[PDB]
Amino acid sequence: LSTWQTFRRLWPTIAPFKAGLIVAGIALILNAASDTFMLSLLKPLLDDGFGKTDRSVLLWMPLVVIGLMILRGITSYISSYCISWVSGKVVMTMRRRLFGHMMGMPVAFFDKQSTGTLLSRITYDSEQVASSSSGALITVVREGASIIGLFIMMFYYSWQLSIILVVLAPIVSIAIRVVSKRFRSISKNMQNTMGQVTTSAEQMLKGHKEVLIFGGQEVETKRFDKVSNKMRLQGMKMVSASSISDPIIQLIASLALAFVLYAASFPSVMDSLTAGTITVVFSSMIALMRPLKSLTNVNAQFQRGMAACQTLFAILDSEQEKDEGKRVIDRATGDLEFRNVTFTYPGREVPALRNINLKIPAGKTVALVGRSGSGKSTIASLITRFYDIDEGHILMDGHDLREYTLASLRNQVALVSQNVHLFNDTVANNIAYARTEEYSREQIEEAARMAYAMDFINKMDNGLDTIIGENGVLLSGGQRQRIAIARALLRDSPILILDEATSALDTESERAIQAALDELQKNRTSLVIAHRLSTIEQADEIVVVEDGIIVERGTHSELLAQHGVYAQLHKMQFG
Amino acid sequence: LSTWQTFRRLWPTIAPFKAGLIVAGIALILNAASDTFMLSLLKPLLDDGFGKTDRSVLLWMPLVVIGLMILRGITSYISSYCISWVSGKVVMTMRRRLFGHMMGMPVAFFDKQSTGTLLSRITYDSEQVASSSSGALITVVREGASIIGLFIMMFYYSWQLSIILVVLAPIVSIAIRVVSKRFRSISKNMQNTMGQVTTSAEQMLKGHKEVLIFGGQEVETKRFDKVSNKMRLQGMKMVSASSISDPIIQLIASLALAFVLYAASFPSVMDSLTAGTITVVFSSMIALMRPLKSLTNVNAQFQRGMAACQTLFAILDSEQEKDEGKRVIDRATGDLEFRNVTFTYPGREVPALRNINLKIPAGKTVALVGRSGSGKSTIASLITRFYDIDEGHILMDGHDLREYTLASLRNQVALVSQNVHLFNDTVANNIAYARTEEYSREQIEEAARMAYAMDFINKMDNGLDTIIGENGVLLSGGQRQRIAIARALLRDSPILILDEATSALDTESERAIQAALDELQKNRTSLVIAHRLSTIEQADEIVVVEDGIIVERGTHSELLAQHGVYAQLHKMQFG
Repeated sequence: LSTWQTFRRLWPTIAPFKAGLIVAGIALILNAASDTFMLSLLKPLLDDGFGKTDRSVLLWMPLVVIGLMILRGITSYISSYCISWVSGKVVMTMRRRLFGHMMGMPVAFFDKQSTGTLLSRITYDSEQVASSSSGALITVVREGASIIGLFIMMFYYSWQLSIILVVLAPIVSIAIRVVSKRFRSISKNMQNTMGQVTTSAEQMLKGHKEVLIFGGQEVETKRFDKVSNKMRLQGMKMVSASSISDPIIQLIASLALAFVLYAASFPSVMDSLTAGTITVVFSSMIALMRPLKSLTNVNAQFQRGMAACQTLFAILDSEQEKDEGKRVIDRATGDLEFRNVTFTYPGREVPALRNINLKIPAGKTVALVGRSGSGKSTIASLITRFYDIDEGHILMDGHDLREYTLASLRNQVALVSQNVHLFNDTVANNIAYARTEEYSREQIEEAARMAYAMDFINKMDNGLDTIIGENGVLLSGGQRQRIAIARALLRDSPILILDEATSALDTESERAIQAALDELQKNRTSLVIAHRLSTIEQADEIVVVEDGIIVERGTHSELLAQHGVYAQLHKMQFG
Repeated sequence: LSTWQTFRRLWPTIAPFKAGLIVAGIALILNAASDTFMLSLLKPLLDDGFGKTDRSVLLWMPLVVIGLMILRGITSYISSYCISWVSGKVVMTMRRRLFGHMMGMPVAFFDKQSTGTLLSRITYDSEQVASSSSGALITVVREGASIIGLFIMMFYYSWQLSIILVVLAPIVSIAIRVVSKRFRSISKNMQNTMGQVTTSAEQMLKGHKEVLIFGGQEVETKRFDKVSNKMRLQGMKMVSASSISDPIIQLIASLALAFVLYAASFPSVMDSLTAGTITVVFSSMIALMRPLKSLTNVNAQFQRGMAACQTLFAILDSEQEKDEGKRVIDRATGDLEFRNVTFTYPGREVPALRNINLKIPAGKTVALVGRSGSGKSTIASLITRFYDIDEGHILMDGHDLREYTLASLRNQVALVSQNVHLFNDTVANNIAYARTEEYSREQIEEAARMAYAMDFINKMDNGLDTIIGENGVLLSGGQRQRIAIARALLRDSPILILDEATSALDTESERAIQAALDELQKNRTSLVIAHRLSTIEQADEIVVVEDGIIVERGTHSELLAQHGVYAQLHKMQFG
C-alpha cells in the first residue's frame, strides 16, 4: 500500500550500481526473445520443411537451435550475474550502515536482545530484501518481454484465431473459478459434519471399566458399527461431490477447444491458417500461461521484500545515544563525585540506586562491596554514562558528566575485567586496542612487562605477534585479566573501573595479578567492584551497598569493628 | 521389503469387494485410452486437415473432442466412485474388527493412553492405508496403460524417430543427474564456509560496553566492513557457481534435440515422417514424462500405506484379557474373601497392596476408608479382575476368581458412581444398559421410582423416553448418581461396588440419594469406597487402608475409640 515510500527511500543506495541493472534488464529481454524465436520456428518446421518435403530446412534448423540456446545461456548468466552483483553490494552497504548506526545506540538497546541473533535477523532480512525485489525486477522485465513477444507473434501469424483465444480464455477461467468455488463451499459443509461424527466416534471407547463391570461390550460394539457405517457413508457423500468437480471443469475447457476448432472450420479464419501457424499459435498461447501466473505474484513478492526493508529502516530510525555535551576534557585530574544520585533502569519501577552520595578523590581508590544484586555494577555503568540518572548529579572535575562529550568522557575511563574484549588479532594490537600506530612495540612490551605477562607471552609462538583465535581462543582467565591490565596500563587513563565480580580467583599466579593491579592503581583514581580481600582491605575507602543504597562507609578495620553488613560479607568472603 | 506379507494378510478383507476394483481398473484403462486417442488426433489435424486444406476434417474433429471428453469424465467418475466405495468398506471393516478386538483387551492397555486419541490414530491410519494403496493401484493401472498407449503409438507412427528418442532420453537424463550432482557438492562446500563466516560476523557486536569504555567503535566498524565484504564476495562465489548449472543442463538437452532433428534430415527417417506424425511423436513423448514420474513413486506410496497397516495388525495381534476360567456362576450367594492378596500394577515395583486379608460376608457391607492414595480403588478393581494378583487368593463362594469365566464373574458385580457410563439414548434404555428387551417399562419405572428419580424424570419432556444428549448432556451429578443406582437396582446383582470418591456431596436432595442407597444395600453384598459419613458409620464393618495395607478394622465407634488413623480421617471428614 505504502511500499513505494519504502522503495523511494531505499533507491539512492541502489542508484550507484544502476549500470548492472540496465545490463541485466537488457540481457533478460534478449533471453525472452531467444525463447520466443525458438517457439516461432515451429512454423518453418511444419510448413517449409514437411509441407514442401524440403529436407534442407531440417539442416539449418539444428544450427539455429543450438545457436539460440548458446545465446540464451549467455544472456541468462550475464543477467543473473549482474543482478547478484547489485543485490550483493546493496545488502553490504545496508549492513554497514545498520552496523555503524547500532554502534552508537544506547546500551539499553543492547540489553533487550542478544546481538548474535539481531545480526542474524538483520543479515537474513537484508538478504530477503534484495532477493525479493530483484526477483520481482527479473520476472517483470523478463515475463513482460516474453508476454509481449508471444502476443505479437500470435496476432501476426493469425489475428483471427488469436482474437478468438483472447476472448475465450477469460470466460473459461471465470467459469472454472465459479465452479471450483461452488465446490469448495460444498466440501467445507461436509467436513464440518464429518468432524462432528468423527469426534462423537473417538469418544465412545471411554468408560471401559464401567462397561466391563456391567458387561455392556456387545452394546457398545453395536453403537460403533452404526457410527462407523455413518462415517463411511459420509465419506461417500464427500467423494461423490469432490470427484465430480474436475470432469465438469475439463468439459468446460473442452467446449472452448471444440469451439475454437469450429471457428477454424470457417474459411474467414482457415485461409490465414496452416499446420505451421496453427501449431505456433497454440504453442505460444500455452506458453503465455506461465509468465502470466508469474506476473500476478510479483506484487506480493515486492511488498514481502519491502516489509523486511521496513524493519531495517525502523532500526536506522530509532534514536542514538544522547551527546549534547559541549565540553572536551584532555585529561581528568581525578576528583569524581556522586551527589544524591537516584536511578531507575528503563522499563521498570523500584529504583536500582537511591540518593547515592559518594566521592572518589584524585589518586584514591574506593571499593564497592555488597551482595550479588546490590547495585555495585550499576554505579560503575553510570560512571561512563551507559545510562543517565533520574535525580542528582555526577561530577568530574566539578562539572556534570552530561556537560562533557561522550567521547571525551569515555577517553578518561578504562576498564579491567576477565570478560575483556578479546578479538582475532595479535597480542600487541589487542593490548593497544585502538591506537595501534600511536604506541610502539617498545611501549607495548613495557606495558606487557609490568602487567606480568611476558612470563607466558615469551613462552609462545612469535611472542607478542601470536594471534589470538576465534573469540580469543588461547587465553585462560588469568591471562585475560593480565592482558586487560596491560591495556589499561598502556593508555594512561586517569580513571579506572576494576570489575572483580566476573573474574575467577583460584588461578595460579594470583600473586602476579595482585602485583600488576598494585602497579596499575598507583596514583590513579579507581572505582573497584571488589571481591579480592587483597584489594578490599588495602582500599583507601570502602562503600557497602545494600538494596541500592549505601549503608556503610569507611576503612577496613573501621567497618569490621562495626560488626555490621560489611562484617557479614567479610565472613562470607564476598563471593 | 516385507510389505507383501502385510498385503497378503490384508487381502481377504478386500477380496469380498473385488468387483468394484475390477470395474475401476477397466474404467481407468478406458480413461487412459481416451487420453491417448485425443493425443493421436493431432495427426489428422495437421495432415488430412491443413495438408490437403480439407475443411471437412475440422468439422468432425470438434465432435470427437467433446465425445472423448464426455467418455473420459464418465470413466473418471466410475473409477473414482468404485475405488472410494471399496476403500470405504475396507476401512469400515478394519475399524470394526479393531474395535471389537480392543473391547476385550486388558484394562492395562486402556490405562496407557486416552482412547480418544487412540481411535483418532486408528481412523487416520486406516484412512491412510486405503488411500495410499488405492492411489497406488490407480496410478499403476492408469499410468501403465497410458505409457503402453503412447509407446505403441510412437513406434507405429515412426519407429525410427521413436528408437532415436528412446535411446537419447536416458543418456540425456543421466548427463543431467551427473551435472546437478557435481553442482550440489560445490554448493554444499560453499554453504559450509558461508556458515562459518556468518557466525563469525554475528558474534562481533558483543562486548559493547567494553567497546564504549575503551572507545573502540571505529575499530569494530573496520572489522565489520571487512567481514561484510567477505560475506558478499562469498555470496558471489556461490552465485557464479549455481547460476551456471542450468545453462549447461539446457545446452545438454538442446544438443539431443538438434541431434534428433539432424537424424530426421536423413531420408531413411524423413520418408516415414510428416508434419502430423512428427508433432504426434513429440507430443506423445513429452506426454510420457508425467506417468513415468508417477510410476517411480508408486513403491514409496504402497509401503507408506502398508506401514500404517502394520500398526493396525500390531494392535490386532496384541493379547486379549485372560479368560481360562471354566466355571459359570448363575448367582453368587455373596461370601467374598481376600486371602494374603499382594498386587503390583504392571510396569512398576513397590506393590500397591500387601497381604490383604479381608472378608465381606453375604448381605453385609464393608466400607473401605483411607487417604487419597491408599489403595481403596485398587481393591475394588481387583474384585472384577480388571487386573490379576501376584500372590494370595480372592474367593467368591469358596473358589478363586480366576476359576470363573470373566463374563459370569462380571455378571454378579454391579457398580455405582457419579461418572457412570451415560450415552446417547433414552433414560429407560440407559437404566437398562444391556438387557433392554429383558426388562419391561413397568419394571424400569419401578427401578426408577425406588431410586428416587421419578421426581426429576416426570418433570421432563417425554419422561423416561427423554433422550440424554451428546455424552449425556442433561443430567447433574446427583441425577447421574440416582440413575446409576436405578441401574444397579434393576439388575438384581448379588455384589455391589459403590464408588463415593468421585461423586460430589453438596448436592440438593442428598437425602434422596441416601434413601436410595439404603434401599440398594438391603440384603446384598456391597464393597464401598466410602466417603459419606452416613454410610461409613452405618457400615457393618470398616477397613482402614494406608500405603496399601490394612491398618485398622472394626465398627464405627470401635475404631473411633482407638484414636488411630480412622479417627484422623473422621476428623478431616475423609474428603
